[PDB]
Amino acid sequence: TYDREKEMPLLVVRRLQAMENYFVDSLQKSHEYHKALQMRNAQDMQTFQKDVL
Amino acid sequence: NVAALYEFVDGNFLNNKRPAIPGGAWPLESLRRKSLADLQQIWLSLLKERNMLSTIKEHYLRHQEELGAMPAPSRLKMVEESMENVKRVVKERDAEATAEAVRIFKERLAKGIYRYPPGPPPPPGAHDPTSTVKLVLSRRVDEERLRELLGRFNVFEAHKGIVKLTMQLPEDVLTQKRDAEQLW
Amino acid sequence: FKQGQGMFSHQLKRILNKKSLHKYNWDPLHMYDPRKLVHANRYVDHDTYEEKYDPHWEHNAHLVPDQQFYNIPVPKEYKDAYWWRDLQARRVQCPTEWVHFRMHTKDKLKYDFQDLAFRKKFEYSYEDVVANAKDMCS
Amino acid sequence: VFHNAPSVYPFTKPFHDTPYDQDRGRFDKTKNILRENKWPAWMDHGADGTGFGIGLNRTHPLSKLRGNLRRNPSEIPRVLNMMIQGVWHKSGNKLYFRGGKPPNPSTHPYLTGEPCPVYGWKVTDPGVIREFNLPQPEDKTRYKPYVALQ
Amino acid sequence: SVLSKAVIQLGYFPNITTTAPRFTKADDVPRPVHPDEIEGPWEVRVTYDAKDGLAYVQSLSLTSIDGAAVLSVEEEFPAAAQPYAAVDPVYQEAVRREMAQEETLMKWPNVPKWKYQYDLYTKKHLAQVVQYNYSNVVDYVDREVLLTGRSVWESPIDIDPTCGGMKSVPAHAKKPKRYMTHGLAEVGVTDI
Amino acid sequence: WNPIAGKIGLVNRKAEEWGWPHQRPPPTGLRRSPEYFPFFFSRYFPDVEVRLVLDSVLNNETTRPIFHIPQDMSKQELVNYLKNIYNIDNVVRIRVRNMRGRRFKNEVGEIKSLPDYKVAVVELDSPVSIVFKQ
Amino acid sequence: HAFMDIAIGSQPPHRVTFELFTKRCPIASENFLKLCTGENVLPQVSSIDGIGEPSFRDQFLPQLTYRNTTVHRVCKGYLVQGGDIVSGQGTGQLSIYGESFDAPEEVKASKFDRMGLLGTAVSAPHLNGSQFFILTADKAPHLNGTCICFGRVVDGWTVVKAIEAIPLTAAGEPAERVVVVECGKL
Amino acid sequence: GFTMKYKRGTGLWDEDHVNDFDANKYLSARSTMRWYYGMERLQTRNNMNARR
Amino acid sequence: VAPWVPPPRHDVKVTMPPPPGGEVGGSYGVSTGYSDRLARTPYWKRMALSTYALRMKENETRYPMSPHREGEYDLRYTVT
Amino acid sequence: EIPEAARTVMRSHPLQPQLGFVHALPTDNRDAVVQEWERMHHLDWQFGKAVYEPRSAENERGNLTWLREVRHHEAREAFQADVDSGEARRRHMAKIKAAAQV
Repeated sequence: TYDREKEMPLLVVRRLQAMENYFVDSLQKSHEYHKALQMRNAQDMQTFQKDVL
Repeated sequence: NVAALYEFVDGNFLNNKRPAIPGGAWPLESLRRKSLADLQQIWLSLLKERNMLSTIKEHYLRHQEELGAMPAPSRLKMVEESMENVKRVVKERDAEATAEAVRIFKERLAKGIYRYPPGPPPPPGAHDPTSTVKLVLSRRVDEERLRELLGRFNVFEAHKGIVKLTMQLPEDVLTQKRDAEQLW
Repeated sequence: FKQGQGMFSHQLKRILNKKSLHKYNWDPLHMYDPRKLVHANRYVDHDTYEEKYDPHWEHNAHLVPDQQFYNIPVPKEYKDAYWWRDLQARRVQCPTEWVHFRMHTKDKLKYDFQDLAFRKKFEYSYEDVVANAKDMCS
Repeated sequence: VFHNAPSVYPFTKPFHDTPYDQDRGRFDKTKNILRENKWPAWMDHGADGTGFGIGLNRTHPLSKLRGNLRRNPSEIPRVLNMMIQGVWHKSGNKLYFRGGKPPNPSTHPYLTGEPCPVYGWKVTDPGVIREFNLPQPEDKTRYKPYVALQ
Repeated sequence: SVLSKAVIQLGYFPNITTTAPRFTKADDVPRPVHPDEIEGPWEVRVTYDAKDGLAYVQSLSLTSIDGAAVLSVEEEFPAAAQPYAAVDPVYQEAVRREMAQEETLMKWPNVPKWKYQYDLYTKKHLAQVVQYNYSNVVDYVDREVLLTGRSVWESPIDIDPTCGGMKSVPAHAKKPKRYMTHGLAEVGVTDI
Repeated sequence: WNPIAGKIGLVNRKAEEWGWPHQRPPPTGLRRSPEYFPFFFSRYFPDVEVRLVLDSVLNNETTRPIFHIPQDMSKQELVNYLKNIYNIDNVVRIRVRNMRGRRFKNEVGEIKSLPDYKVAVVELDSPVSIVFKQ
Repeated sequence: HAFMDIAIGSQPPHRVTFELFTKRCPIASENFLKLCTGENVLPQVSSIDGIGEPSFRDQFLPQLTYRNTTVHRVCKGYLVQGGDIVSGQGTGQLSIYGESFDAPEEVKASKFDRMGLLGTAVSAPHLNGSQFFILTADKAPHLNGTCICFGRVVDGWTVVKAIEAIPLTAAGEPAERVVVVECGKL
Repeated sequence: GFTMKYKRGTGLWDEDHVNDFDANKYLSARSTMRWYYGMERLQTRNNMNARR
Repeated sequence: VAPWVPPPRHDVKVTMPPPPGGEVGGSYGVSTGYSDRLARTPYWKRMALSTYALRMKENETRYPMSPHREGEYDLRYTVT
Repeated sequence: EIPEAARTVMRSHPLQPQLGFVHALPTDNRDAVVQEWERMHHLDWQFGKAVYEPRSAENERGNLTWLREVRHHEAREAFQADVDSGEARRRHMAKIKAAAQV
């Protein structure tokens, strides 16, 4: 009764969904750490441009 | 139920029959034939026996004298050894099920279709402001001798505008050199 | 009148000889966070106010290793503050009393010993020692 | 090796005696500060007077819940003192280990949730309580435990 | 005995003759093309920090680099479809973080492949090997067959020659191939 | 129980979880997931031995049949177990001990102590019984 | 069809009419109606039984409507992304179907080749929420199998091309707050 | 230390200039096959060691 | 545990080992450098990527001095 | 707020700012009390610390790192003079004609 052409594409969904949902859980932990800096580089050419004038 | 506890205990031991030996554990080539939806239906039956044999053998254990050893004690060997068969058949499917998932997801990595602050990433060729030339030379010339010549002439930096020059040999040569090193 | 001659003092003198797990947790660079240097020397573009993609940066970048990160990239100028971690990642990851087999015998030669990385050098197999010494007809 | 401190010979050697100090080592005593412990407070001292929550709470990997069954070298000295000594609560009743057969923290069922005062437990995560959910094949295609012969 | 299986021709050192080579003199041997005499086309890949590479590098109109005689100035275009995930630190740090966890798993419990204490762990005496795996089963079957008479081959109580030591020696352990062993098992002798 | 973690026990864990020296690891996301095979071989193919003692459920009627369940089956799981596997639907109170597995000296002489278990005296509503015709 | 009014800070609303591809992609498109049509309402007060017995208290919880949302990520020359019911910063996804949803037929069969198209915003294909994005750069080949193209803006393109021209402040956000005043159906 | 290493192969046979105190009066049938095979081994065991 | 053991310091030359550490900036105490990139690539490979005019530029023996630590004697030829 | 007419100046202007250095600064993050107990006195400029207040203008006298580049700049305006006139292209086209006949 095994139907590999139908049940493996059921499983691969479950493994792949299990990774993508973690890779973006890791993309959090780096974005919550970094976007605190990218603005500190933005807030430091907002003021450079200011100081040129 | 009242009679539900009867499937804990063997029918022959209740019925004083000389119990019958098993037929045989599940063969592997006939296991992978079975889908996963029922591989557990044929699992609980292994389960509801390994309980139904253990509760008998601890009963024969409790009265070693009145009853002696457990009759047909190889049954329980042919249920555990049949459990491992189901254990290594799912482990086969959950190998390729995993390996095909890793082959996809690991080509979405380099595809870059993920991005945490949910959205479509910036276009592919926007960030790179780089141009690469495959200059092909007959003999090798030294690297820094190239960086001095083919490098830019307008930019006042030691990098001379050229990000990275790399000599390479075509694999048709890395063998055309490989054998002519052997035939030599 | 001591106390506790019983069995718990008969196990706790035998099970505690079991060697716990060792993981060479190398020192954490608290004050010099290395991963917050991916943003050093980045032309902020005056449209998106983010770092422009410098193609040169990655060449003046010195990948300082890590345990929870493969290889953190830092610009070249800030490379020397991480002088200990580049000496701890190249190290061998066990107290060298366990790998003293390599340091006193004639493995002193057959091994890379640069900053205590007791890793084997290259070594031909015996199918090759004769493949390389018969082809010469030596 | 007492002087593994920031070398400052003519100035004051900050912290010198105070709790947060250098030149005292890492795996030292005098680290009551570091009272911060991942394990919830209630399981190292009971949720109430009777020392209810006291014990060693193994936890399931998936379960976000944190239990105090550590096996780090710095934490086994207290995880044995739970299994062999047991706890004598200041209320008069002996806790987690009170009799003969010392518990096996690694064969405990997993910590299912923090205790509450009103009920017993807020079952914070049910994904740790296994609910064996195998369908019973009473519809069709009967499956004995083992197969027939040729 | 593989002493006798040897076939002797001259009896002394060059036991089996060495046939003659092809050519009379050495200078009659065909010389090949030495691998340094090849000088195959060295493809050097230059990458600028500008979009005007191909049109510039041809402005020079290279014809030699003192040995080169440049053969072709084609453009690689390896920026094709480069995902922003190649320059984004927020992304590349997610992947390079992933590499570690899947790499410390491979190397962290660094337990040697083999060491001569293993064949001291996995091996035991006969006195203990049985103690670790014994039942009365082994002598019920001795009473069993003597009467009932069912000729059995395998072992009723399954043997454990490691005496439980496999949970002190990693499962991926294997004696390395021993070279030039000091035995007579390879020289299978049948008469001495 | 020895709390101290041994090095080998982790290595012996990997080689069966995934072919350790040969097959590269599954990405840490999958390992933190209920789709990791040993979390998948558990959520769908449990491995438990809820053996029933008969000395309390024999010809003498009983409202409190006694079981043995592995040391790591809590109460509310023994409910879920009998409910969904043995159709038992009337369990108001379960009463759980923990017993040191039986010990003895085999005829050779090594102290061969069986594994430990967990007596769980369930208390069904309407009493159950077993008949034995001689 | 459906509309949406865009308020660029101190400037008036402006109708953006979306022609939802309700035919080819039902789920993600019907996810848009229910989110725009203001279909999920739960008004409650604590005094009168709001707190005591029901224990619903899910109205102190992401509300599942585009009302009063924002337009946060605006990539000039590329697109204008917006609409989130969970986090003001553009993160997190909400939907009719819980946290998110993946539709296998609806993700592979997507092609972003028209301007003004309207797609979903994903952290990954398995994740689709309220977050949509209106494509302003004409072609999008790198967006083929990533997300779903459940419709296109049918008119009122003036704003999605006037939103795009709004400057980015330091924060990578538009200098002036683009607010989605009131949505509905057409 | 210094152990006349310039004499290892410079003998006329294989059993010479190899200090082997472990001898016996009567080396038997297979103790002689073990011996002759032994001298050459630690003569080729040494060489390919020193070649690798 | 070392994921991504770093590469040797000054491995930039195609057919000779990288100069020893310390001389490049690293830990002293070892004389002979070695880089597993170089020792693994078979000989013909190392002879492919290089022409004779080049090896004579990286064979180059700066005998007492050190080519890198300008002014100090090469630390693979000192007593230690 | 910046204008537009001046904005296009700082864009097309050759010399642009690197502008990421603030992060290289060393962190002193710990309990605020244990961090500030140490500054019980002027432990501020002491032992390789520095109260980094963001500076917008620099003293030009004796400032090595300032003269170290104002010459490097005046060595960039001088090299830039060639590319203006075209003696760079010549002196660069003289290499390839030195490196062709050989």
